[PDB]
Parts: sequence; structure tokens; C-alpha cells
Amino acid sequence: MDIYVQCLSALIGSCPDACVDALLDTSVQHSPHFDWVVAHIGSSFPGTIISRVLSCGLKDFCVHGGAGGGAGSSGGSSSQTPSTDPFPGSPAIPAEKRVPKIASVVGILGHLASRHGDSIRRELLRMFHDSLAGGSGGRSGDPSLQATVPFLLQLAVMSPALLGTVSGELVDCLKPPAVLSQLQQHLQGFPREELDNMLNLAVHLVSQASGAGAYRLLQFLVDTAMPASVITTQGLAVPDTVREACDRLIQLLLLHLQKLVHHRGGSPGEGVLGPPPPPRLVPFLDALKNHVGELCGETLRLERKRFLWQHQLLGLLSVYTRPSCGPEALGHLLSRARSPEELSLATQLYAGLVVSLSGLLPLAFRSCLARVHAGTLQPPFTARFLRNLALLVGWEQQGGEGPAALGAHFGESASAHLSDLAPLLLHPEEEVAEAAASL
Amino acid sequence: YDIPASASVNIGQLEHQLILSVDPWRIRQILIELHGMTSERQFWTVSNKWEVPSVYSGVILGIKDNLTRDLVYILMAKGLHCSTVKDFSHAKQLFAACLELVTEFSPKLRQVMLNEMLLLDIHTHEAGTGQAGERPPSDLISRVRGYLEMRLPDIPLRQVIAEECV
Repeated sequence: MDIYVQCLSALIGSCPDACVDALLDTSVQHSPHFDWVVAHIGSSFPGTIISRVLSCGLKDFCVHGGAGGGAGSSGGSSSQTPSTDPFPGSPAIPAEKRVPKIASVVGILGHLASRHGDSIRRELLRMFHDSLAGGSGGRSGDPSLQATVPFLLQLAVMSPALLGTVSGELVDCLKPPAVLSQLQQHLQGFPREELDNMLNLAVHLVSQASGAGAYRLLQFLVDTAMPASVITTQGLAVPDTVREACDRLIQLLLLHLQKLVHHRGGSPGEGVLGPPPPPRLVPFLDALKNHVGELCGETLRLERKRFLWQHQLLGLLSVYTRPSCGPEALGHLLSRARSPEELSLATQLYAGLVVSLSGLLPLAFRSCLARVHAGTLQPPFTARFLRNLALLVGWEQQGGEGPAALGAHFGESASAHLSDLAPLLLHPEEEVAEAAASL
Repeated sequence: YDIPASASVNIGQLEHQLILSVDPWRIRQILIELHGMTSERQFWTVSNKWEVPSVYSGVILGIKDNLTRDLVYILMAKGLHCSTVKDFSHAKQLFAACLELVTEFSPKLRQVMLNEMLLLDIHTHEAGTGQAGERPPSDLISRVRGYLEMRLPDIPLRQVIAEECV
């Protein structure tokens, strides 16, 4: 009976014929009468292992889905555990298309838990076949992208609890993130405030140089991922590294080293990508594209070394993105700049952008002056910007080695942009009028 | 930071300094030390921003020695970028050191480099001397006249250079 039903299902899967429709209906009627989840799972498992590697069939798939739905309607915890075990044991062709075909919330949660356990065992055993099975289970869970945030949160909570298997669980979670492109990146960044950070520091202390290499790979993955809240991720990283807000000095040093490694990886990503092939999009960079201005705000707020780090980050971001955001960054920094150290920061980033690109001063002047003549750019900001230009053109009129090394030609740039400056002379704000008069 | 205790990030810092570098001798030292402490790999593909025209790129990449071809590649790319930025001082320095680099190499390559001399001198006299230049020294004028009147070997002439000198 069961063998005949499996043969009919395989024949329907191979040849699309209607000769197995009545047999499938009779099998579905017999299975509901039996009300055996174990028998339904047993009929589904050999049937899938045959007619998923043989050929795809709609009627056989519907019959297997009905049997799995009956098995899931029954309780069957041990049946679902043996069904998950037979599915990993026979991962032939559409095993992922068969196991995740239930599309139930409880079944998907159980499959995710079983895949997490299989991946943990794979990371513990360091076996290639077990790692491939765990990756297949993770890919099956990723295609069923209904709700994986609670499973990821449970996995992260379980990993920070231990110290011995914590490094292996973290490596398995990082590899699954490297395969699934870090879907819950914001959720991963948000929870580890101080206690998970201390637990991870203890786990890394218990780990070894292999753990250090895994941490470097995870830093590379985090740099090549996390488009959701790149600003929040960078703010969490920089306060824990430069501001020394981390609970452990070793954790702060590791954060600083990871920031340096991410900067180096982005720089190789920016430059060593290749001139003949098209460049690859960086999620972190094109997510910070919308928050370029606030990064300039932190840089002007001038932390210990975070301002240097964000200076390099803004430079590499400007090199990376195609409109190059150089006029925007220069205009924002000149608008909110008030002292020669920020002016020197402007000159240094200009030096980077002028050995990188061209047109920076004309683009910056048109952008900033258009924003001035618009409704934005409040009188204090524009007074600061105009008088910063006055200091720059004065320095370039003087200067003997500075402007000679960094020839910016502010004089010819503003001489091109003379025409719009007369309304700034007649501007009703006295400071704006004075700055325009000086310029 | 210096001495980063890892070869990969040391290479990254060194190539970042190489990109930032303007002195041709310092570029030569950095690239020769990188070739020493790495394998025989080309390193101009550490910066995709450096643009070379393909016609000159073929003959600049038709060099057997990876070190010499990488040195001359970075030199002419950085100098062409400086010429676009109108930085004729550093451009003249880089192209001069490229001249003493290519004098050992092929007459075809150094004749292309002499056409680069001609174009750089034209642009330098156009911008550095200003539009109010009262009189060219006419040595470069005689050089342009002689080059245009000879046009002899199979050097790939650039129409940009031709229209500039005309």
C-alpha cells in the first residue's frame, strides 16, 4: 500500500500524468483515517527522497504537503525530530524544497532549531560534510524568511552564556551570517550593550589565535554587511574604542583593531577592486552616504582619535561613491568649522581628494552658495563659512610652502564665483556682511 | 600605526602611503620594497582610480619586468592626474624621474615619453606662465615645429597633443 503510493507519487513526479490522482486521494483519505503523524512523516520522507531527486511533480508535491500538514497538525515532537534527522541524513537535491515545504510557523521554528543544533555540532566537529549540512539548513531557513529574528536572538543569548563552546557558537553564527548576508544586523548590533560584550571578551580570552582569525573574518563580514543602521553600528563601535566606554580595556583595544582592519579592508575594497571590472557596492558605505553630514559633525566635535578615524572614513567614502560627496563634505565642514585645526582637517581631506579626483572647489562652491541662497544655511553657519573662506584666501595669498604643496587656488575659485557675493554684501546680517566684505 | 605586526595590514598601509605619495623617488622606494616583500604581482591594481589610455597602456604593459612596468605605470598615471589637476611642478618631477627610468628602456617608449614632455611643457606654459605671457622662450616652439615636421616613426600620436600644439 505505502510502496504502491510511493511508486505512484514517483511516477506522477517523473511523468506529469493523472493516473496517480485517485491513488493520491485514496492515500490522503487513508492517512487522515489512520491519524498517525509518524506514518505520515514516513510516507513523506522516502517519497521526498525519491521524487525530489528524480523529478518535480505538482500532484506528488501536493500529496506530500498534505501528509506533512497532517503530521504537523498532530503533535509529533519525536516525529518532527526524526523527520528533521532523516531530512539531514538524505540531503539529496530538493531536500530543502521538501523539508521547508510545510511553511508552518511551529514547523519552521523547529526546523530552525534543528538547523542551529546541526550547525553547532558542525562547528564543534569541524567536519566538511556537517558544515555543508548546516549551511544547507541555514539556506533553507533563509528562503523561509518569515521570522528569524527571535531564533537569532536565542542563538546569541545561548552563545554569550558559555565560555568554552562560545567561540565555536560565535564562529558558526558568523559563518551563517557570511552566508545569509547578515539579515538581522541591526538586531545583532543593538543587544550587546555591556553584558554580552563582557561575556564575548571572556570568550575571546578563553579562545586562541584561531578565535582571533575568526574575529578578523567577522569584522570583514560586518564591514561588508550591515546596511540597516550603519550610523548606529559605527556609533556603537567608535564610543567603545576611542571614547573608551567599553567595559574592558582588552575589548576597547580589540574594537580599535577591528576598526583599523575594517578601514584597511574598505581601502582595499575601494582601490584594489580593479579598474577593468566594475566595483562592488559596499553596504556600510552607501548606508553612511545618507549620514555623511553627521559624520562631519562628529569629526568637528573632535574626539581623541575618532576624529582621525572618521576623517579617513570620510576620505575613503568620498573616493568610493560615484558623485564622490566631496563638495558636500567640504561644504558641511566649512559651514560648521570655526578654528584652524578644523581648517587644517579640511586641507588634509582636500589633499586626499585632490590626489584622488578633481573639480572639488568649483563643485563645493556652487553647492554651498546655492544652499546659502536657498532657505537653509542660517546666518551663523554662513558667516562661519564665508569667514573660513576669507582665512583660506588670506593664507593662500600668503603661505610659502603650504599652498605650494597644496595648490588649491581659492583665489581663482572665488574669482569665478564673484557674481553672487554682492547680495551677501547687502545681506541684512551684519556678520555675513562683514565676512563677505573681507572675502 | 607603524609596525602593525601583520603583513596584510602592513601592505595596506604601505599602498595607502604609495597612493598618497607625490615624490617619484619615494614612490620608487615604496614599490620596490613592496615587490621585495611580496611575490611577482602587479600592484597598480591597488588603485582603480589611476587611469591610463589604452593605446599607451599596451606599450606600457608590454614590459617583461613587473617592477619596471609597475614603476613606470604609477609614475605616468600619477603625473597625468597631476596634469589634469594642473600641478606642473610635481608633474614635471614625476615625468622627469620617468624619463630617467625609460632612458634605459625602448626608444619607442621614451619617444612617447618625449611627447608627454611636449604636452606637459605646452600646458605649463599655458597655465603657469599665465595667459598674460609676453613671449614664449621659443625653444619648445622649435621642438614642436621639429616634431610636427618629422612625424617619422610608428609612435602612436595623440590627436589631443596634435590639436594642442596646433
